[PDB]
Amino acid sequence: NRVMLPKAAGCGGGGSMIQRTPKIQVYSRHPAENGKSNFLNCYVSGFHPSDIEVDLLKNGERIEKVEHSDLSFSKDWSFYLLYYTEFTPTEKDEYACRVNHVTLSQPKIVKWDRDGSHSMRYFYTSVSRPGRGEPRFISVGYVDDTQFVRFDSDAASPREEPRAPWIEQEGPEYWDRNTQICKTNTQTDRESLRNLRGCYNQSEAGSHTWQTMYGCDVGPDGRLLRGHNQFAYDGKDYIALNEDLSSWTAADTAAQITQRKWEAARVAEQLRTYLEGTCVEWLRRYLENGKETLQRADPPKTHVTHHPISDHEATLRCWALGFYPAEITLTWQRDGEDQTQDTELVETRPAGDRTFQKWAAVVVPSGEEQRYTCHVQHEGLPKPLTLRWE
Ligand SMILES: [Cl-]
Repeated sequence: NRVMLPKAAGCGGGGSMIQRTPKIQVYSRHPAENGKSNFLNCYVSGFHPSDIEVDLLKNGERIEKVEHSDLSFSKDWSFYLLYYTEFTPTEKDEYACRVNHVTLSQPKIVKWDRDGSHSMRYFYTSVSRPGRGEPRFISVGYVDDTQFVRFDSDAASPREEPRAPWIEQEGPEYWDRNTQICKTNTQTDRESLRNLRGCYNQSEAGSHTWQTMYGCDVGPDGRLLRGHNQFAYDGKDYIALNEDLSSWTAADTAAQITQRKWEAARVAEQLRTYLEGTCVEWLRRYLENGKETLQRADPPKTHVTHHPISDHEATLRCWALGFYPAEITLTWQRDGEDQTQDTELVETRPAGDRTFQKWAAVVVPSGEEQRYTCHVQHEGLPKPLTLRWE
């Protein structure tokens, strides 16, 4: 259940804008077997700003009826989206993903090369679109790595919408209240965007991004472990509530003006009341109503593959599949010693069925594959797994 958020203050500097080009992964939900129905995924992550174009291709032809996830972002404020389609692969039918973004000068194509504690978070993204109407407002709510609501200001009838089966039982006063909070926050974000543009002497002709996150973490007993509330402008920290839930950290002079305004208005006190009360209380409720899924950890299915590169070298890839929640640690060791330097780690990616996937790769002198073991830490495993190349 949401909280009404404060407005950034109107007012030095000209600002600064972070741009991040998308990381792209194309993969199937399950290990692909010709003739068996499956899902083809294109996961784009780590990008900023949020406008992006993603197509799935089948033998170079764009696939129609591709669906995608609701816009959300990671702790560094960068965005991620999953695009996916049901399909049946063959041995020569070809699939790929084509991505365009402001950071690219031509569309980028990557082919399908088949070779305890809990948290609640709400994420908000507002993006102005000068000359093209009001800002786009999208907000999603998560319990751990399970999305349970979305609000999109561009929907035909913008409303808080259920996205997990255990939230559907909430009554109409719940949907009414949270829809109202979203609609109000839409307008608050519009004012924040206006005030921020003024603070940095920025033109009304340019697009800017205002992101908000808040939420709470609880232990196994249900007590509040900590609360969060952070804001970002154009992809960088702007102001954040400190862990004491009583003071702010402001990134620059303009944010200090917001800090002084929110101190005078006792915003931190209102957020503390929410985080210690409503937030933890509803999270505890959701965990009980969704216990069959939210409180079941799925351990990873793991295996190691061998990929020869040269005579004197080869790549070992350690795979983890079908795990929930997304938090996982994969580490390669040589004679038990972590190979921090030479390991390649991809971003953890959704399979599309609530579970997640990840791999870790290390380059090895051929003939010495046996001195290397992969080391998997996950909440669903009583203690770490170790695997060797067999
Ligand atoms: Cl993250």
